[PDB]
Amino acid sequence: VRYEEIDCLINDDATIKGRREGSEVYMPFSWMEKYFEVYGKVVQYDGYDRFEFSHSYSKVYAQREQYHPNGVFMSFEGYNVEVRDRVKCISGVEGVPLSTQWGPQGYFYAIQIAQYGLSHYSKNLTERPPHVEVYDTAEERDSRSSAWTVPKGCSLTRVYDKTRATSVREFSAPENSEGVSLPLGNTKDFIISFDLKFTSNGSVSVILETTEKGPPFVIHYVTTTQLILLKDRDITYGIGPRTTWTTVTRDLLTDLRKGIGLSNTKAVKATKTMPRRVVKLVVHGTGTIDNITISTTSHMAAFYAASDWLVRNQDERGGWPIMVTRKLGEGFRALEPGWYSAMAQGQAMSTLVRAYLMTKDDRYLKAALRATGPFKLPSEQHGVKAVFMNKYDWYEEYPTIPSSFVLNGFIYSLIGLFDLAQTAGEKLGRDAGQLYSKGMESLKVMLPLYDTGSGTIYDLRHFILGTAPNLARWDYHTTHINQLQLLGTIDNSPIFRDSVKRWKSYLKGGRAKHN
Amino acid sequence: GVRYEEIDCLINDDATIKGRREGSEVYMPFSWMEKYFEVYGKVVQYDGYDRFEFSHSYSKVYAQREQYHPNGVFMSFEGYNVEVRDRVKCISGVEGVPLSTQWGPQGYFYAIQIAQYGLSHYSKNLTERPPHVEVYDTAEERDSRSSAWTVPKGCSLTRVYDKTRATSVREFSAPENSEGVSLPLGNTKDFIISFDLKFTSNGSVSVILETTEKGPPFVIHYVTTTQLILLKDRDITYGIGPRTTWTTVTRDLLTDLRKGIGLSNTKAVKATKTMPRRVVKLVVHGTGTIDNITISTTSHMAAFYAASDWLVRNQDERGGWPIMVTRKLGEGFRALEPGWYSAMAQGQAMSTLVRAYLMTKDDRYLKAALRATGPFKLPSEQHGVKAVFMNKYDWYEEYPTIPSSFVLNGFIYSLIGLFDLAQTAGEKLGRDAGQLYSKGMESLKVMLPLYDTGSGTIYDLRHFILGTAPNLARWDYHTTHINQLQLLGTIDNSPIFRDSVKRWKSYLKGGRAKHN
Ligand SMILES: O=C(O)C1=C[C@H](O)[C@@H](OS(=O)(=O)O)[C@H](O[C@H]2[C@H](O)[C@@H](NS(=O)(=O)O)[C@@H](O[C@H]3[C@H](O)[C@@H](OS(=O)(=O)O)[C@H](O[C@H]4[C@H](O)[C@@H](NS(=O)(=O)O)[C@@H](O[C@H]5[C@H](O)[C@@H](OS(=O)(=O)O)[C@H](O[C@H]6[C@H](O)[C@@H](NS(=O)(=O)O)[C@@H](O)O[C@@H]6COS(=O)(=O)O)O[C@H]5C(=O)O)O[C@@H]4COS(=O)(=O)O)O[C@H]3C(=O)O)O[C@@H]2COS(=O)(=O)O)O1
Ligand SMILES: O=C(O)C1=C[C@H](O)[C@@H](OS(=O)(=O)O)[C@H](O[C@H]2[C@H](O)[C@@H](NS(=O)(=O)O)[C@@H](O[C@H]3[C@H](O)[C@@H](OS(=O)(=O)O)[C@H](O[C@H]4[C@H](O)[C@@H](NS(=O)(=O)O)[C@@H](O[C@H]5[C@H](O)[C@@H](OS(=O)(=O)O)[C@H](O[C@H]6[C@H](O)[C@@H](NS(=O)(=O)O)[C@@H](O)O[C@@H]6COS(=O)(=O)O)O[C@H]5C(=O)O)O[C@@H]4COS(=O)(=O)O)O[C@H]3C(=O)O)O[C@@H]2COS(=O)(=O)O)O1
Repeated sequence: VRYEEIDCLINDDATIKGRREGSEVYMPFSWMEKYFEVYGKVVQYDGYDRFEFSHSYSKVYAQREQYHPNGVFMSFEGYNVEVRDRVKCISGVEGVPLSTQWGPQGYFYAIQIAQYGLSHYSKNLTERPPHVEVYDTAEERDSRSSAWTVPKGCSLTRVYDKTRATSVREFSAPENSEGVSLPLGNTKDFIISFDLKFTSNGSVSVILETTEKGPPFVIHYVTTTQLILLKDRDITYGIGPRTTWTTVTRDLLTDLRKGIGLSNTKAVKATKTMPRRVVKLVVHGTGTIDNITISTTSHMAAFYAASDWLVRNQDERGGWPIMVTRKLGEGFRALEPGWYSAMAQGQAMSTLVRAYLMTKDDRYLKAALRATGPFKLPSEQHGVKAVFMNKYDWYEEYPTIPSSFVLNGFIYSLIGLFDLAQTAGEKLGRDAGQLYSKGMESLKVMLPLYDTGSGTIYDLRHFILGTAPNLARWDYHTTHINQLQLLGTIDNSPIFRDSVKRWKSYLKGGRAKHN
Repeated sequence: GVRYEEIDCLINDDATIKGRREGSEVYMPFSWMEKYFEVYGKVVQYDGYDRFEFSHSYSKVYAQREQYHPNGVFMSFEGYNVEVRDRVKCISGVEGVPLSTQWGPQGYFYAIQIAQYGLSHYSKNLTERPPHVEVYDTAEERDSRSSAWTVPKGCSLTRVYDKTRATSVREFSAPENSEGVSLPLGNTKDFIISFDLKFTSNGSVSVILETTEKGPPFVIHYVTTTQLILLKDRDITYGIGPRTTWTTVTRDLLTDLRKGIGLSNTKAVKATKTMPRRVVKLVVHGTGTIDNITISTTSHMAAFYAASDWLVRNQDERGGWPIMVTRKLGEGFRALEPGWYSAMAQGQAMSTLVRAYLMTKDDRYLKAALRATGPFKLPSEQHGVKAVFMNKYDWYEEYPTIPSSFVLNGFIYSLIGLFDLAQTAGEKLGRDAGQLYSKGMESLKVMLPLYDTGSGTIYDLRHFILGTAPNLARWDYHTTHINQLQLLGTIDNSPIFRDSVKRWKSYLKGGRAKHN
């Protein structure tokens, strides 16, 4: 056996250093990785080690049952919406994600808000119940024995609130004072919540020990409409006046990290900083607080925040307008502020339908019903409908001029229409049902146009514009697969099963046969 | 740390293969890579240091030298070798053109293949050095005893003046059971043999061939029958018909030998490594006359005119060259019954005929080219070649299937033919071809991205028409696609041709369309 070095000429161009063993040649994975865009690592278990090679990075969702409107949303149980770079932060006023853009403010992007709600809804169904720790349940025999710290000009007393039929804390602390504080001490869970009613300006601050060396970070939830601020180790979120009773719920993990990575660009700076201990809370101003709680998760609160945001922000045409200009790419006219997205409409429908089924609150269903509005108008008339080669109706993720035909957004619009049609019943759902079934006809014919024989294409701009195919990155390919296998459980066309099979093989280096 | 290790490589959680580990680097076996990535590579020893040469593809793009025009080389066909294709059964003895293989002992005439044969020989005539040409039996013996020929008893071989032919020729007589009259040749360099011939009975001209195979020479018999091709031991037989009026027979002994040795009753001629080594002699049986016995390196124009004349003589009343075998393109397409036309056949013929007309000014070639336009005007289902993509774009079908298939390469070849014709026939007569061409070019420009996978090309649009997997084009079809676009780019200034060529070329080296 002699394992020596052999020079490898690559396409008659560059030379790299390989290995040989007689007639057999071995090529360095460090070159393969970049040349083929593939993945691998040496993984070492207890008595031996192994190189694990992977053609791609994403995985297909393992479906457990037929898809249905009131269950998990496709694969969103495994989605983490809030860690996305383009999520600037969770709004203190709205409790929903804002998207990044150029400049200090964010914009509300209904797609992102709906995905936030849908994933939290889905996780509520699949995860174990959270650990819930309630604080300040001990009743001091007198003020001196209180768990609270009440400095010089401050007040903190327990009062029976007849209207709420419970005891609450009435607090008072001048804004320049240290404020009244309650030790917390949680090292495991990072979702904080409390019932709150302010009668002046003030704030609730949470002191956070972190993996960063030095002083703790402090997150201030203040009675302003300010989005988010970072100054040294002080992070600030405006939560509004809070002059009527509400339950405030905050993910300290997300709030901390979005604060640290705050910038005026399209991408939040990634941080490896993690919370280690929720130290205490500090209150300034006057009002009342109750039910101070730290939980592992609080999924339904986030779901309803998204659902209620959607109800409140739907416009008179039934749409959620994207209030920034979007320029999809060279060849496509800019979309001016106020444009709709078929994906936004559909994802909103899926969220609203679920909220309606949980509560029986008609306003969720009415909102979903109105959302079909833009589907009936062409892209150029402030709608979402495109037509492929004068023949096939399509619902646009981006209603561009000329049309773009993005696959994944189209399918999400169909899932949304399905959720609606199935839930509204025969009479009220006919409209959504008609739009759905017509879209499904288009999808079944057009699907092969997105198949490259080793992956999928994102959209049809190569054909519409006369340019290179806009290939889908692996996790969009994985979205396509998850989407088709979902449809496969609610529509028996062989096209979905045949396409799912072949598209899955692409993840494992499979390809269509050549002649 | 670890300095050399046979390491388990788990591939996508399925199979396990053996790599090598050396420090932080892992090396993977090319024997797996080759089949897994569908790539190519070989160890090439250099004088001093040998090297592994890796390639993403095979095949090359043609290096064009000038703007394309109708009387010059045909695309890249100067580098084509049509005769060695496994599906060329042989060169017909009667017609001097290739027959295609099929199931059974027979072959059929395939106009695409015949046109490509002519076009490549035409192109080689323009690019290769002129052949060496050796004429035999030019010496005039003073008497019969001193003849260069061997004349066994009961046979005769005399030089006579042939008045009609206005030249001196050899008159032969040799019974079929005899050894025949023979003439030594002795050529070790060149293997295209030709002779002027006129039989007055049944007989044959046989050529004794020494080869790289050990044992006795092979003998090729050119006999006065219409039999296609025979093999028995070292005798290969071709029927060349009656030959009762004077003609020039021209045979490629290299091709004739190999097709003989590899003779089968299947779709695929068996490959051989046997090569001719020496043309020993020719032997003649029967009665008749022979003249101008010659061996040349090449005889390109003879092959070109054989192809051109076949096209003229075999075009039907509707201007088409009908394919007389059934072709079943694949699952989902109806069988094409005998008699179907092909846009590629029509166009490749136009390109050949136009070239024949420009060399000779013989109107028969231009008329045939002009009429070849017929099938383009009729839908596939009505014995034509026209398909329509999504109710909008006219297309000319290499395979006029039901439903339509939209093969890219055959379409473009049909366009090149229409161009050749439109450019050659003039304004008035060429109007028809000109219209078909420009209508097809408009379709091509719109539909072209449908064939682009972001890393290769698709052969046709069956994936969309049938709802199935894309039928990916193998590398030498991808390379045809590129060659065709760069040709069109010299006669049409649309940026689409340039942009697509540039990207499609990058695919050959592992380039790809960007993903999001
Ligand atoms: O959570 C998940 O794991 C997850 C997975 C799934 O993918 C998906 O879930 S699903 O269920 O919906 O399927 C979902 O994806 C989210 C991502 O995880 C998340 N990534 S993040 O990094 O964590 O934030 C995110 O992704 C978006 C990001 O912007 C970015 O991600 S990243 O990893 O690359 O950083 C990525 O951007 C893509 C973009 O999608 C491509 N667009 S295209 O239409 O497909 O071609 C693309 O856009 C480029 C163009 O190339 C460029 O054109 S140009 O010709 O080169 O110039 C153009 O430039 C614009 C310029 O930006 C314009 N600004 S504007 O006016 O404000 O619109 C203007 O200046 O004009 C230029 C064009 O001018 S021109 O018309 O004259 O030509 O746009 C840029 C562009 O960045 O937009 O290529 C980029 C990659 O860029 S790069 O890094 O290679 O340079 O993917 C984005 C995306 O997928 O949307 O957000 C995902 C959705 O999350 S959420 O919003 O629903 O919460 O989650
Ligand atoms: O000289 C060159 O270098 C050169 C390069 C360029 O490529 C080209 O030049 S250009 O300027 O025109 O561009 C030109 O190419 C020639 C080749 O070099 C030459 N190769 S050769 O080996 O030297 O002879 C030759 O190529 C043809 C050969 O048949 C073959 O080549 S090989 O290397 O594979 O041996 C190859 O066949 C392909 C074929 O093209 C594919 N067709 S497809 O439409 O693209 O999908 C394909 O056909 C298969 C199908 O997969 C099969 O379908 S099935 O679903 O699997 O069953 C189907 O089976 C039929 C059956 O054959 C039928 N018989 S029939 O009734 O007589 O029609 C019937 O039984 O029904 C079945 C279908 O039933 S069903 O409807 O129910 O489904 O057809 C077969 C089939 O073989 O036809 O896949 C094969 C590869 O097969 S395999 O080996 O992987 O198994 O390529 C052929 C081709 O390209 O035409 O000839 C080329 C042109 O030369 S010439 O004629 O102009 O002189 O030169």
